[PDB]
Amino acid sequence: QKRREREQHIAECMAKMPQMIVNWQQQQRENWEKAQADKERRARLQAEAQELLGYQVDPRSARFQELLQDLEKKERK
Amino acid sequence: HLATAEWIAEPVRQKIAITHKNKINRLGELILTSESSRYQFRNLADCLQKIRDMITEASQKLHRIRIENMNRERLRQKRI
Amino acid sequence: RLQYLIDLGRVDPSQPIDLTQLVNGRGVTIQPLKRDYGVQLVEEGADTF
Amino acid sequence: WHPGAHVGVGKNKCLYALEEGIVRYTKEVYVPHPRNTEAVDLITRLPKGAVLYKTFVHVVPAKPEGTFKLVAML
Amino acid sequence: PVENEAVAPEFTNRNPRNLELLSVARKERGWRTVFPSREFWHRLRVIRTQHHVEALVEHQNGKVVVSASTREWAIKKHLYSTRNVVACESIGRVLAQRCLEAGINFMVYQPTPWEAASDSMKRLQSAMTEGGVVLREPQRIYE
Amino acid sequence: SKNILVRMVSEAGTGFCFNTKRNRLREKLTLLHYDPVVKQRVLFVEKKKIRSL
Amino acid sequence: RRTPPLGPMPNSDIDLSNLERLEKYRSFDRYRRRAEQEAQAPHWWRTYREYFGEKTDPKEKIDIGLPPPKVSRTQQLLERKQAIQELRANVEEERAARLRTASVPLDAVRAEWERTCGPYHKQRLAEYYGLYRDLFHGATFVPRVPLHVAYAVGEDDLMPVYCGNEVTPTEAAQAPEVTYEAEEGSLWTLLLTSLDGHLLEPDAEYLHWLLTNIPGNRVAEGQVTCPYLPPFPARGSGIHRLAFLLFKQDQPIDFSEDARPSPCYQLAQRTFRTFDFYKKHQETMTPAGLSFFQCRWDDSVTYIFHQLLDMREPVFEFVRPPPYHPKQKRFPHRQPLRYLDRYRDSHEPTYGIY
Amino acid sequence: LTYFSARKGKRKTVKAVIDRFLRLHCGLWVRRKAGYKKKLWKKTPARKKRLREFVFCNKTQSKLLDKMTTSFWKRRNWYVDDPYQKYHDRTNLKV
Amino acid sequence: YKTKPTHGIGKYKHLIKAE
RNA sequence: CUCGGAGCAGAACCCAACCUCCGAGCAGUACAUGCUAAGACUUCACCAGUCAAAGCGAACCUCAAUUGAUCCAAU
Ligand SMILES: [Mg+2]
Ligand SMILES: [Mg+2]
Repeated sequence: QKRREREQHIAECMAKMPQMIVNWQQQQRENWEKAQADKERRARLQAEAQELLGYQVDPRSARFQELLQDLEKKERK
Repeated sequence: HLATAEWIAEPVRQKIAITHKNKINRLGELILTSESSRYQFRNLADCLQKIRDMITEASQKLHRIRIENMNRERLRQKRI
Repeated sequence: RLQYLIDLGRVDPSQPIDLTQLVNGRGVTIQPLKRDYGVQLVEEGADTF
Repeated sequence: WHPGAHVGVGKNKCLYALEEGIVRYTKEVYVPHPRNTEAVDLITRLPKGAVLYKTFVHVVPAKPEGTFKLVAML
Repeated sequence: PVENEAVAPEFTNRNPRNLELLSVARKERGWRTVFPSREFWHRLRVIRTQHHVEALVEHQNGKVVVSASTREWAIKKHLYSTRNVVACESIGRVLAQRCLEAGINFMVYQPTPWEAASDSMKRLQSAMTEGGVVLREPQRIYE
Repeated sequence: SKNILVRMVSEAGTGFCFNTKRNRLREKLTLLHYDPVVKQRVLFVEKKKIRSL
Repeated sequence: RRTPPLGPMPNSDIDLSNLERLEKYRSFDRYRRRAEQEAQAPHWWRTYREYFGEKTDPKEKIDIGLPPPKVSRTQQLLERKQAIQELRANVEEERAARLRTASVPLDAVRAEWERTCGPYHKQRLAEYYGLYRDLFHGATFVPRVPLHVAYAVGEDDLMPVYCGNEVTPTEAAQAPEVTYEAEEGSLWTLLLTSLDGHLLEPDAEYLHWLLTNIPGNRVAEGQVTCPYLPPFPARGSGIHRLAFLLFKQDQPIDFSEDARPSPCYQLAQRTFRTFDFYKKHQETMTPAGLSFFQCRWDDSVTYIFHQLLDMREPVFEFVRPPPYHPKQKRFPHRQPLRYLDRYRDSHEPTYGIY
Repeated sequence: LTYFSARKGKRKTVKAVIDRFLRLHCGLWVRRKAGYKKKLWKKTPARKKRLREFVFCNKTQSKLLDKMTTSFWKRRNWYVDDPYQKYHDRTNLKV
Repeated sequence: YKTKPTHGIGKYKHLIKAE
């Protein structure tokens, strides 16, 4: 009984494995897409001068603008 | 001898003949040897097991070889 | 060794052989307090038997 | 030193022979792989007409692979 | 007792090519630090000059097996450019059919990164493959 | 306390497991690995933590 | 201690007083060029070449053979210049080359090559495969005369025969067709020889297809002293390289020592030495043509073993030497338990006296 | 080590080596390599295999063990379905 | 090796610029 | 108070000093960082530590030390 039940369990599991493997592939692909979505934003920051502490000052304005735009869109939905 | 064995049927007979021409003697008798063990009784046993597996399957680098064969066969195209 | 002993003539093949007759012929040692539950046969000697 | 003529290399830069025979040392020319950027830049900055050598080990195969012998005369 | 039945125990073939065609010979494995890998039996070497294009299929001993050349009149009589992608592809086809002629079914080629990225070498390799030669050496047998 | 050693398991019920290092900041990881009994590449999920390093 | 350098050390031609004005290796390619050139060049110190490279004698290989014809180099280069001129003057080749859509007649290229520059590459292949080192013990020649041979398979198709081509025994079971397009007003001779076919001793060959006193390209009129018999490449022997030799018989010669009866399929009859054969018979003539191929074992080879040759078939095999293991010691240290298996003969168990 | 007992006046074996080692009748001793059970995560495959593998020991160690142990653990032993019946005996040794 | 005439065959630093 | 590298120790190996210097007790990338196996080195013994052919099964690791035995405990 033990042998049969464990064998059928592993069998059904390995039969199911391909679907979750495709799910894992698309998971990696969407993670890479989010990496794209954030690095496209981090690429350019300022085009005026090369400040030291100012680097992470002005971007927050546009970032919060986009955040509130998304929030208003979701509230509208 | 192969063809004299009445206890074997003709399909298995000619099948073994054509599949294992390497081991057949000039006089037509198939021969097989075994010295893997020290026990000649066990040697006879595994020999008869081999020939039984042969009966069953008859009743039922290769890459490189076929590659060079296909090369020869693409080259050989010529007209008289 | 069994062939050796039956040729020597200590064991009587005309009668049923068993470990009693073997040890009476001194063919094998046994040490029951050493938890040797008996005797097995060995593949060696299949020929000339 | 550097390998050559049936001489492998371990991860810790240990030299070992691949086949059975006689060891010997010689000098030969050294050409890196294009990924070895250090030696690549070295041979580029090098002045024309001059070439560098390096030591190399070679094991000489004493015996052949095997021999053709009769198995059965039938 | 038959004069034709007389056979020696060992059979001595003086063919250096027997073992390498049987896959049993030893390749010059090693030189892992150096770029040209000696782990071959039949290496191809392409020379791309500013006047012609040459190709040498040669044995590991440094000696030539077969050669193709743009300097050959037999080859260039039909040929416009001596160095273009067309010239490289034609030399590829010629050397491929020459290998089929000389029985060379397998061989090796060590291209550099840019030499591989060049479409000329790519189309040359495609031409040879369609001619019927593979640029891969079988794995040695022993054990 | 940068990294963490975590175990992952055969989801088939084979009981085959092993351990790897991970950054505790990062999310749960699920990776392919050669399960000898199942004798092919199969995803394992990492379940729990054992000790920091 | 120190010792002076024997020969001129490398990179000594250069000067260090001027370094910036000197141009450097702009390219891995140029460095490779110079490197392999100097590698082909010799050196006084010990090198890989004088251990793993051919130890051929320094003297050039003797070859009293067909010299090249006297071609007018001036007129030849002039006609070649005219050819390339009209070629560049053609109009479609521009688009063909710049669109990568052109090809070339393989048959025409092959014929022109085997006419002009073939023989040198044929010499190359010959002294590669080792035909000359085995036949003439070093001496060489040039097969100026082309040579075509075919094994007609059935009625429609045929297997060609050229330098380095596979030949199946089922196809080589019969005599082939031959052409060498040479009138010459004189005679010719042809012989098919197997080098590694003989088994009892080395440097010994067999002869399968012999024709002598061939008046012109016609072949059937050429008499035969050694009748036809296919080779017998045995199973496990590997491969056998068989060569077509062709000589330019200036005048008919005798064959007493060579006169052979009906085949008799006698290896002692077929066996001889091409070296002394050429030395004694071929002082009047010289080599003119050359080809070869390779053969392997087959079912037809088995048939001719059992029936034609009238002898049992041999069965060889490649066998490697035993794997080395050192001498044992009574007390190994830090070795796994299979240390004993590395030396035990029988994997089976054994009991001493019980 | 305990060359004589107080109750019988005989030698006495240390059960430590019994727990640790295994003796072959031909005079050999074997042991499981130390450090095979801890710190597997940082170790490499080669190291893990070298540690899992069995080993023999020196003649010095073997005879130290033999001196501390008694003859009963040196006797010949015929087990059932134990693979070491092949190795209790020695084969192809000279000098 | 130093004693032997082949000493200094591999050195290149005097060829390249030093910095 | 251990480990690694350089000089002292110039040229196969070894060489101390409360001798002279610079460092470490990690980190990063994969998840075949899987299993087995010929032959060999070894921090002057041991403990340990090391390289690895071929094969099955697969594709088509860097760094210098970067670390810890037995018993016992947890599972
Ligand atoms: Mg030591
Ligand atoms: Mg391997």
